Amino acid sequence: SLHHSQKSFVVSNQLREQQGELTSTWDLMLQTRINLSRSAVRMMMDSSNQQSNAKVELLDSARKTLAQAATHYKKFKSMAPLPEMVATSRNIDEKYKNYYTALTELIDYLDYGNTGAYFAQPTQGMQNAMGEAFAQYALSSEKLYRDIVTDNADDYRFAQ
Amino acid sequence: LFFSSLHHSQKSFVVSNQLREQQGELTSTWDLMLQTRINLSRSAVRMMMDSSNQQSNAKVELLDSARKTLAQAATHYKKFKSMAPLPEMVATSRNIDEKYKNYYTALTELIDYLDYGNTGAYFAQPTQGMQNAMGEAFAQYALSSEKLYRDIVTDNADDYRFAQ
Ligand SMILES: N[C@@H](CC(=O)O)C(=O)O
Repeated sequence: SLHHSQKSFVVSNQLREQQGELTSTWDLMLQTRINLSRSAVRMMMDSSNQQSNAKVELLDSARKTLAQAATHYKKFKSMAPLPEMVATSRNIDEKYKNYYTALTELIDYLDYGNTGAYFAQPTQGMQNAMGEAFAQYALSSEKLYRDIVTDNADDYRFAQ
Repeated sequence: LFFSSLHHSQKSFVVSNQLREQQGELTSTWDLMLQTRINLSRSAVRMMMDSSNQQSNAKVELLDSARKTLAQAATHYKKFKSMAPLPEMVATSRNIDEKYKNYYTALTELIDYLDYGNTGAYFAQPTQGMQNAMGEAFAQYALSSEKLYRDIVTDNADDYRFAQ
């Protein structure tokens, strides 16, 4: 009961910050995928094309976005989930790790000139599974957020 | 009212909630623009392949998927625009608009090039810089939004009025 307003401001700030860190992680993972495909385009070009020499710079740019993604994901993990958010957090964890590993595999395939393995990987499915996990998380987070900011949440939900 | 601790007036909740919904619809827009870029690049690389490579057969399906995701991006962006800005957000919203139209148009031109396999025109477009600019505008909008949101919820009069 005591200090309810202050606890509501801190928890609502946390839920927004957690969503923001997941947003950053998703966008950087998509950017990784983009940079990988740009590197693959250079590898498929003939040498005479000015843009073909950039294959390594482009693959390094994918490694950079992927590390940035993982940094934001770490930041997300640094904010303790609220009780009703635990399961959807753990679902993100599972799907994130799968997609992260997929992307690291794609980097390795291009680094070794294995363009066939690169195109064969079912990357889209892994992305879509993480996207679905993000959507479930967002639904849960928004239900909690609406209850907190409208004084319709019992104390147990705020880890009070 | 008391409506709630954070929003003494339920009108404050309307305003603050708008702000969040606007962010949400811009986040969606950006997501789907990036998905469009992915689908385009995955199409374009397959247009560089030999016909005999079985991986080339998806090039059209992927370009169709770009068209789908770009349409969805534009739907979200219209939703964003449908929500009246607060006056403190007008400037950053106009900045988003500038960068969004630049990148959107770029993506539509890429779809048009790939439609007949014009990989040269696709490559020559300086797409990355337009994407990067949109991403920076998005970041800036998000910073501004969050700061304003905190101002509203901690100000607590009732009080904030949408721009006309
Ligand atoms: N499998 C990779 C490369 C591709 O198929 O173009 C991806 O989906 O990003």
